[PDB]
Amino acid sequence: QSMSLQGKVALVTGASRGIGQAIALELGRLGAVVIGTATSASGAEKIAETLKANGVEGAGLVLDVSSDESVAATLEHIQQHLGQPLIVVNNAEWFDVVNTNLNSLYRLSKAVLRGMTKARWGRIINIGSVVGAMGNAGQTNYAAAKAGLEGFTRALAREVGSRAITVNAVAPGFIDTDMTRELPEAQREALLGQIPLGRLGQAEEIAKVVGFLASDGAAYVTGATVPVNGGMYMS
Amino acid sequence: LYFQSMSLQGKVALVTGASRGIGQAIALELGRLGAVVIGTATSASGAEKIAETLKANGVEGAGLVLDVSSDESVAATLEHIQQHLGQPLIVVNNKDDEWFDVVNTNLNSLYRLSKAVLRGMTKARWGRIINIGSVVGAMGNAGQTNYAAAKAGLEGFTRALAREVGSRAITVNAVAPGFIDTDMTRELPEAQREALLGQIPLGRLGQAEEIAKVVGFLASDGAAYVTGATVPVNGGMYMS
Amino acid sequence: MSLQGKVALVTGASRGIGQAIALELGRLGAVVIGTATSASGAEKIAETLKANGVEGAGLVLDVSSDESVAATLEHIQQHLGQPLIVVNNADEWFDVVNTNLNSLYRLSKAVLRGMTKARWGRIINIGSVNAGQTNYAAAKAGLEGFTRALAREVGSRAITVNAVAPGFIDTDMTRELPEAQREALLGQIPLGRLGQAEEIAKVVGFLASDGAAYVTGATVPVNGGMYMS
Amino acid sequence: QSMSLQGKVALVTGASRGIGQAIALELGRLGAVVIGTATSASGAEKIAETLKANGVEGAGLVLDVSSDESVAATLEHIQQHLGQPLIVVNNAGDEWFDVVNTNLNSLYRLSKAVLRGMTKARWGRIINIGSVVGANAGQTNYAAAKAGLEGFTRALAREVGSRAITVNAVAPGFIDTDMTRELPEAQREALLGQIPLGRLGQAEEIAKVVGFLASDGAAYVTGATVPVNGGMYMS
Ligand SMILES: c1ccc(-n2nnc(-c3ccccc3OCc3ccco3)n2)cc1
Ligand SMILES: c1ccc(-n2nnc(-c3ccccc3OCc3ccco3)n2)cc1
Repeated sequence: QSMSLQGKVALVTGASRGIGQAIALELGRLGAVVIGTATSASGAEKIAETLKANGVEGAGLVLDVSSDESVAATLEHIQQHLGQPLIVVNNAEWFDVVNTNLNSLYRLSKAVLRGMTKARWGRIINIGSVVGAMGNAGQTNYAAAKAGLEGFTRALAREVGSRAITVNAVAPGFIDTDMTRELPEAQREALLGQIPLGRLGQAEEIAKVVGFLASDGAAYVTGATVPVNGGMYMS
Repeated sequence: LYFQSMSLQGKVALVTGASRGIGQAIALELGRLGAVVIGTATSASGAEKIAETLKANGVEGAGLVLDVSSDESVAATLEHIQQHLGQPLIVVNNKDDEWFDVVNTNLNSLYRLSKAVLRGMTKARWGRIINIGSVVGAMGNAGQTNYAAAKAGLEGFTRALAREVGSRAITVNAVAPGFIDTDMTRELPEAQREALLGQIPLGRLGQAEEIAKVVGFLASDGAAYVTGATVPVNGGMYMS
Repeated sequence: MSLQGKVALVTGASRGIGQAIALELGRLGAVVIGTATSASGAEKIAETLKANGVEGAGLVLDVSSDESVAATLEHIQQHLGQPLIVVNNADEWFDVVNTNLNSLYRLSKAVLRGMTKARWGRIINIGSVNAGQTNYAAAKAGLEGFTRALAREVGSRAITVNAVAPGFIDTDMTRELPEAQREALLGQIPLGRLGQAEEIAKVVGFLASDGAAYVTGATVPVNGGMYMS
Repeated sequence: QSMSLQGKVALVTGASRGIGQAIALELGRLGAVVIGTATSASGAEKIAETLKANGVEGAGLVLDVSSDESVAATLEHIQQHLGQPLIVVNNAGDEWFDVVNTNLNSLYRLSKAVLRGMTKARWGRIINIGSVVGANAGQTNYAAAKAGLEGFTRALAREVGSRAITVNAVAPGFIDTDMTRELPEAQREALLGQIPLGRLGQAEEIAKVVGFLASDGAAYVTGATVPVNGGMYMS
């Protein structure tokens, strides 16, 4: 009725598995034409099979977000064949890590903005990292990137707002993915002891939110980091 | 028999302060997602108006009189609601020195009501509590103080209540409106508007519906791993 | 001796953190009025002041009760003078937090008449130290917000309002918790130790100082790196 | 009583003017041996004159924080002559991304460098100074760097804490500096109408806080960003 993204071309990066794939399908299912990407050809192929499998119009694709060449090429390629994407979704020593992420977020976001600017409409949606038990160190990085995301996101939202382009972030919590499904029994129950709802979040649950923010309904929402974590907040 | 799947069909929502603007927009948006909807006001004139508006938009439900500050109103209102319609599981709560009294009163009320409706959500092992912030309400620096002060209370309160309740699959979330198209704003000087819109990255006021849509979202089953959160709806203008 | 000729009021100063604040203020030349909820307490405070050469007075005060507050201040004023450094350090989560802030309000309101005349003041609010996680965060949220609001409402009159947020502090309650739950918890504090009460005091003392006069509405976290929300 | 910084060697970057200089003197005044730096020889010479002038033992110095060579050289130079600095103070503050990215890398570079020394001594202070507010785009950057500082500062505090080294940030507000002191009379009163205390902050007022954090008293304070702004808070 009104959660229709019909006739809108979405771009989901890192969409071969878990959260990213869940975002891809959810966007399609809301009528989006959907371009999922991965770092490899094998990956990009897989994505397409999965789209066709669920009736979603679109295309798998190979993209290295760290490399300008890839980005410039990928977009150019996308534009000609499918159209210009207006819903763009970024999915993916603490210093190096965080520094690299935000530069990428930047690189890509910058690239896609020319297109959103012409159309005077856009959605950028940035996905946080999942919580993962690498100990004391795990707590440091999680918080560090989550801090970067929040800040970054809000800044970029301020810089584009005049052109009716929202920018928002989603901060997953302890999510049921391939990564989590094989962590030690201890670090699981310890961590569930910290989540008020007492379960992991399913990828779909992230997707749904992503889908929301994409919608026209959530058009006065910009610069915001929606926490999806069943109540476990870390700061 | 009716027997639905993807939206709020067969769920009884309660929206407080639903006669005007933001609250009414929430009421309709819930109805439109199939909710059976109980809007309330502080007066009979108000409660009657709400019902007219529901019928007008085909929404099943009832206008109702409720004083959130007074325990017995609350106890009575819920009791009434339960028997006739059912138990609500989606419940939606809608110059400086003032700031303490204002904020104190709100949270006590938020508490009172929330407590009341929880007995029901607990039996059903499912719920949604959704708390609406105040709108940016004056200019001045005093406006800045109160706005921030309630927005701070809401954020904190919301998150706390989410923590004491989460076991029972009941989300608690808040929505923080920005500068929203209202009576207050509709009659301001031609300067203080554009100055203020120079403050909002998106360059416009938020329509009530825009708040509603988010409310509606959080209500949905999709947004079931979202709890204790305060979603800012403000077109980019952030204040503390 | 940098708060010389300034009359400080420290609530809940018989033990641990509050007492540490009391002494630290005295030591910076403050005339110091410590309070407790009982006569036995108030007596003790005075002994301790004398013991450390600090001019001032122990006193009985129920912060929840307007009568006490109005009376206590009146009493203080006549005998010692008007306090301009005032330091608040005296299911369940809502009641708890609600009560605290109302008290913070009550008292703060009371002492402001005095600071306003003098066009100078310090209000310093001290934070508390599964369910434990909920309340800790809940009051800490209230304190931060409350503090900042009140700072906005008084600023014109050169009165700072600030908060201090203790972490895991070495006090009576903590010093005897199980050997396991200590090391587990120290594994969460980056600095690897508990905070001594004095460490809070030193900050309190700082904020009191004229140096920290452009610092208002702020909540200084004293927690050795362990941050929680 | 007695609580100063005697026998401790402090390093203040960008200490020729305003806030940085105020920090330099305040540290000296608390007995610190003090090494102020600037980007030029003219600057570095001036700093020394000012130290002598106020009886403070130490040295002016030339340092480009963006360039590894400078940093490695400067520290080496400092160490053999004066000693190893254990109080280190970083003073500094479309294009919001580049700006903030550059700052934090620098904060990183230097902080890393000086940590070898603090680690040997099992004691340290790192103190990071935020940028001053200037009165739209100003709002974006101010918030953006203030966000980076807060986050960065915390993270680094988490990574060094075991070694009894605090890391803290100070967030100046609208401060009376040469930069601010020549803005229009209108935009002054308008802005003071936004600061609860109704005045600008003097550099010294920052310094005093810096001095505090340096002290042994503020040793259980780490990862924190102390706001010095007379009540005007922005995000
Ligand atoms: C002024 C400024 C902030 C606040 N609060 N910020 N957070 C809270 C709060 C957080 C969790 C649970 C309850 C809370 O409010 C208790 C309260 C205190 C005064 C009135 O209501 N209160 C209250 C008054
Ligand atoms: C570690 C911890 C926090 C952060 N940041 N927190 N916020 C930001 C940030 C916010 C808005 C714009 C840019 C930001 O950082 C860019 C960056 C981070 C690292 C390298 O370059 N970064 C960076 C590294």
